Amino acid sequence: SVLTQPPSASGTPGQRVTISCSGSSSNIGSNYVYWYQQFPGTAPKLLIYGNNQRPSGVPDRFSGSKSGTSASLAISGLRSEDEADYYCAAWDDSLSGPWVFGGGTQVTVLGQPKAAPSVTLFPPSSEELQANKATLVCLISDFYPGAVTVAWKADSSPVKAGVETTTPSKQSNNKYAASSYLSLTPEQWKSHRSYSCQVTHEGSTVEKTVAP
Amino acid sequence: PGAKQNIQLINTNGSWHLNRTALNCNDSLNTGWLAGLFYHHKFNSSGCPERMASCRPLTDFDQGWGPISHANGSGPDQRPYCWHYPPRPCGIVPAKTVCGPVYCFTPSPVVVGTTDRAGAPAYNWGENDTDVFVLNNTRPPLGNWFGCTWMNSTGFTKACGAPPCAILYCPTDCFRKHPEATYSRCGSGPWITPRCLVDYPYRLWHYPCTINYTVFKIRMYVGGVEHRLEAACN
Amino acid sequence: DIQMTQSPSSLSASVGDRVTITCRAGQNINNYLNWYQQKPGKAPKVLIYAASNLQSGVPSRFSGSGSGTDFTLTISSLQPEDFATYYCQQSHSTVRTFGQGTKVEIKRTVAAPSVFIFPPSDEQLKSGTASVVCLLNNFYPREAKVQWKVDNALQSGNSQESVTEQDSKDSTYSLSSTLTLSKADYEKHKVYACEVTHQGLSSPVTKSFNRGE
Amino acid sequence: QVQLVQSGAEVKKPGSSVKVSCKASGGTLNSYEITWVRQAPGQGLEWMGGITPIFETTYAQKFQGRVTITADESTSTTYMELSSLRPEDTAVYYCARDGVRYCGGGRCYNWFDPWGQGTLVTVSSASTKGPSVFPLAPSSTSGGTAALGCLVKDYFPEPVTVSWNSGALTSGVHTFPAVLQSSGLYSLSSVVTVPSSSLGTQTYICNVNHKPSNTKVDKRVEPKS
Amino acid sequence: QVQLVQSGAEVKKPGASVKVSCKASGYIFTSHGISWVRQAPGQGLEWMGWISVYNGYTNYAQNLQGRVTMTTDTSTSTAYMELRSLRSDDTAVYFCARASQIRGVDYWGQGTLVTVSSASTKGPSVFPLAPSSGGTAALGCLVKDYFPEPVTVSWNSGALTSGVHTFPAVLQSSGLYSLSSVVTVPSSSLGTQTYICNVNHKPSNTKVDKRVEPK
Ligand SMILES: *[C@@H]1O[C@H](CO)[C@@H](O)[C@H](O[C@@H]2O[C@H](CO)[C@@H](O[C@@H]3O[C@H](CO[C@H]4O[C@H](CO)[C@@H](O)[C@H](O)[C@@H]4O)[C@@H](O)[C@H](O[C@H]4O[C@H](CO)[C@@H](O)[C@H](O)[C@@H]4O)[C@@H]3O)[C@H](O)[C@H]2NC(C)=O)[C@H]1NC(C)=O
Ligand SMILES: *[C@@H]1O[C@H](CO)[C@@H](O[C@@H]2O[C@H](CO)[C@@H](O[C@@H]3O[C@H](CO)[C@@H](O)[C@H](O[C@H]4O[C@H](CO)[C@@H](O)[C@H](O)[C@@H]4O)[C@@H]3O)[C@H](O)[C@H]2NC(C)=O)[C@H](O)[C@H]1NC(C)=O
Ligand SMILES: *[C@@H]1O[C@H](CO)[C@@H](O)[C@H](O)[C@H]1NC(C)=O
Ligand SMILES: *[C@@H]1O[C@H](CO)[C@@H](O)[C@H](O)[C@H]1NC(C)=O
Ligand SMILES: *[C@@H]1O[C@H](CO)[C@@H](O)[C@H](O)[C@H]1NC(C)=O
Ligand SMILES: *[C@@H]1O[C@H](CO)[C@@H](O)[C@H](O)[C@H]1NC(C)=O
Repeated sequence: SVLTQPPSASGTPGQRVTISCSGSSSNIGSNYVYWYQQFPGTAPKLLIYGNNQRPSGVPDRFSGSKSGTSASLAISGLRSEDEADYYCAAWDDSLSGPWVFGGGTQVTVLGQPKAAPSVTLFPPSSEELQANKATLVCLISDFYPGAVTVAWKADSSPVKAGVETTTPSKQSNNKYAASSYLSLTPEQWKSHRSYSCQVTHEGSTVEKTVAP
Repeated sequence: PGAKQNIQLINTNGSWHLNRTALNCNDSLNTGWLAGLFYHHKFNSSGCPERMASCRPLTDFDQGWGPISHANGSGPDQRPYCWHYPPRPCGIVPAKTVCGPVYCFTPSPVVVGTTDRAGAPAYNWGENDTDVFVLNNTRPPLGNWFGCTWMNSTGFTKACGAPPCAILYCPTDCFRKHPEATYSRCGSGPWITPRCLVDYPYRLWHYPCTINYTVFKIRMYVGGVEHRLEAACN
Repeated sequence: DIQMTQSPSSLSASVGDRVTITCRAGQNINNYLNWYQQKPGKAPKVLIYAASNLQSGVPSRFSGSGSGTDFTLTISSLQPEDFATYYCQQSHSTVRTFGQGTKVEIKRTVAAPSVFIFPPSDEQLKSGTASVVCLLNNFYPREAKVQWKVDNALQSGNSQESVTEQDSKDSTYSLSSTLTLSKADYEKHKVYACEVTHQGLSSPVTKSFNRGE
Repeated sequence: QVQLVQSGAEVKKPGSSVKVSCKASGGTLNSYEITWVRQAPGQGLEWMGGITPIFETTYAQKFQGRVTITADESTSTTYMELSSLRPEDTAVYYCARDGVRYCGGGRCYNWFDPWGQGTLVTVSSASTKGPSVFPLAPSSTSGGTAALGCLVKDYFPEPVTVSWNSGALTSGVHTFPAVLQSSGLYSLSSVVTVPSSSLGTQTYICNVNHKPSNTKVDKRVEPKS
Repeated sequence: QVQLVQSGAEVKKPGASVKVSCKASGYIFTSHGISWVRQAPGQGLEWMGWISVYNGYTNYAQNLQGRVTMTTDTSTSTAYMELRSLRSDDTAVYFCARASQIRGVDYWGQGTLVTVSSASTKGPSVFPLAPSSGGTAALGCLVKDYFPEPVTVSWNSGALTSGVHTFPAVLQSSGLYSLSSVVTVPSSSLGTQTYICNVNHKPSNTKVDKRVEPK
């Protein structure tokens, strides 16, 4: 994204959660920020336009500011209903423009204690390799809140091409689990020294690395 | 062929038929304004230098600031002969109240005919209370036009526009007192400069104090698209 | 051009009577008809535009109607200000035309003149000519006749008369007739009379003077 | 609110011509829909011609090739000139605005607003003479009241004004339409009835003013022996 | 009440084209413009482009490589986005939203689901995710490249239940599915204890048992 949002934030009901959004001099620095709330399976709803104005029909607790190159939305009196995806948007006059979105920020009303996840990375099976294919399996489990971000890295350098990631699912039968599979030719597997699964949960990253 | 006094034939083009013009004119104080609809280079401009002495140059404004917002204009009972005038937000205006063609500005001049309020083209000269003009607008490029001007039933020019810029309010291009206060962000009608309004056949009627402004072939861009048009400047 | 004719050509009515006047044109004029009122000694003032619209200020008792070739200006409760002549005007050709007019006067009870005779002045006499004046004062109706008899020889020519417009308060007329002779002719005769016949008079009234005394 | 002021009264010998002016003011245009109407003394209104702010003219056929109308936008003055003058043309000549003033239903309506004050054009081979004034002396006076007056004879042209006791006396005053004597000169009389019990005490003075000749007369009116 | 409602959801083969509708009601249609924003399942929001209802100006997201053309119908108060040459990452919910200079992109339709799959039914391939080298190890099974869902997994025919975590699956580039199942074992038992996962995919009548052994 051209606008960069933290992927998560979380708070206990009645708290005031903020959200960050940062840009360039050709969007936030000079144009209108907007904020949207998307429940899963819902169209996003406009929350804030022209930097601070709530359209008719938005609770006063949703406030949005801006300064320099970054804007912020606030949610005072955090209720269970606020749990959703929040996008910051903006006009943009550079070549990235004319309209730009943010990555999004899932916010969690903390209905449970925060928990770090466990990951195991599998290297591709000799059987699969023998069939001219390759797939590393990264399995993540037992985290709260239910939002992670998986960065695949080959031999210190990222990859992103060829990686796929399930959406986290709160049916660990307690908390949230997720998986991410990275696909390769057998050539580039045996080539590089090491491939590694890098998973960040709430400003924290555990990482496993495998090699042939 | 009968009743020789109608010759409002001076390129008020764009209207499917002439019966699309709203023509409710009164001249109740008998000053000659209504005759200006038909006789175009006869304006008595002897009162004008006083009228536009009242308006104040862009030089009264200050560089700095930076956070341009928007605000709804006042729409004071002042005639909008001055550029700085902050129009009222464009709306649904009854044809019962207007006299002669209605022009909006993309910036390029365009003509609005009378419609059903639902929006269906009406051809009743603007008599029935079902005849109105729908002027609700958003600034181009996405929107339709920046603003509109027309004439009162009783000889008053009326103005209708998109919210001017804040920071201090600028409804045209005043780029000297802020580099993003362009027309495309703040333009709310035919004034594209504190010294320049767009030209159209009824400018001299609606803006008669601009009698001696010079007319230039110009070029403007709203979001990169190119409008060639003509403007009158002092 | 385009003829207009109004009817009646003149009309008398009491305060209150409802009054209607008509215009008619030789071709169809749509509703392009104007009505003006002219009071004595002033230019006309417009009253009705577009067949039936009263100019601002003009009282409610006035009312136009018509379309085509037939128009009717009508006042209901005639009042002490509407005393005047009324012209209609077509405004459908660029050659404007007028109806010949309709004068509107006030009906009043019959009232008989007061006759006065005025012998020439010695001052005028000492020039070539002499002038004898008969005066008929405050009569209604307007139609009166005045006869000059010199030595019981009635005259013809040698006399001019003129009448006033109807009178503001009592609604009467007044006439002045002037028999003008040379001084030579005037010293010759002696008994100058002025005979006045009017509807208010059961029998003609004569006023006279002899050149002595 | 436009305003039309017309030129002065004029006296013309038959065969010449007169040009009348109409200065407009107080309006939005430089030139207006100016129209001209005349009205012979005690006649109706005869429309003559008109001119638009473009200065395109239009004349009634009764007066064609006779009358021409011009404007001068410099002074916002429009001019009506009538040639080959004959006594039949003696009249009050009017300018007025035939302004387009109300539009509706697709049609737009002119009519006459600002009438000018009119100017009188007397056309006659006569020549401007002031009036001789003579008393109309009261005699013997029933009805309780007495008639008296004074006689304004042999003047040209019209008009002449008469008051009594310098305006202090107005009731019962009648001043008759002048008549046009065979001599080409005008003449009229003006009378007032007063209570006879005032003859010889109340003083009566008719003030006659003929501004065409700048002539003023104040004649005392007394009863004779 | 300003409403946008969109045409229903349709399935399209790769390389085909699609055209999604959108009906405006509750404002003057020509007053504002119309924007399109697609969302791939699980991802952020993608601005596709802009049209002016009144004058027809367009701006298109440049990574769509002149594939998308946007059109309005002033009569119908309807906007049309058409996408050509559909590829499997065009699978997305396509939204319809109003746009103006100040309120930006303010009001959104419900969305249209567009899935571009040419995917048959197909039985999975099963691969052993073997345990590698402090006394609790982990092994499992890779069920890879199947469709439709679901695919069931067990271990030792249900004899082995604890420590097992069969993960929700993934829909891949090709529209096929893949999940893995994973058991948590004590290191001590390896070589001793046998581990076979039992996958069955009833749509393709595919049962496969795969013994997981340390290499
Ligand atoms: C265009 O045409 C339309 C119709 O075709 C015209 O309506 C309009 O002209 C008129 O413009 C004048 C000024 O040019 C307006 O005059 C004022 O009207 C006030 C009405 O007041 C009442 O209603 C208002 C709200 O509408 C309310 O707040 C008031 O409390 C009251 O109930 C009137 O109050 C005002 O007078 C004040 O100021 C005067 C000096 O300017 C003082 O003399 C006066 O004592 C008082 O303090 C003023 O008269 C007028 O309303 C408006 N309309 C009409 C029909 O006349 C035309 N165009 C434009 C540009 O106005
Ligand atoms: C073109 O427009 C100009 C400006 O609008 C216009 O000039 C103006 O004309 C009006 C009326 O003729 C002038 O207003 C008058 O000003 C004088 C100043 O001496 C006053 O005497 C006037 O008072 C009136 O009422 C008084 C009381 O009843 C009367 O005694 C008096 O006689 C007047 O009737 C009145 O206020 C105005 O001053 C000018 N403006 C200027 C600066 O000249 C011009 O007429 C227009 N031209 C055309 C062709 O329409
Ligand atoms: C013009 O205005 C006057 C009062 O200002 C009004 O009486 C008249 O009806 C109006 N015009 C018409 C004929 O609608
Ligand atoms: C509008 O005017 C045109 C041209 O005179 C005419 O043909 C048409 O029928 C008119 N329609 C109405 C409803 O006035
Ligand atoms: C416009 O120019 C003309 C011609 O010189 C001049 O008479 C008039 O007063 C001018 N009006 C204005 C407002 O400049
Ligand atoms: C048009 O504008 C008027 C006032 O601005 C408003 O009441 C009306 O609802 C508007 N129409 C829309 C839907 O934008």
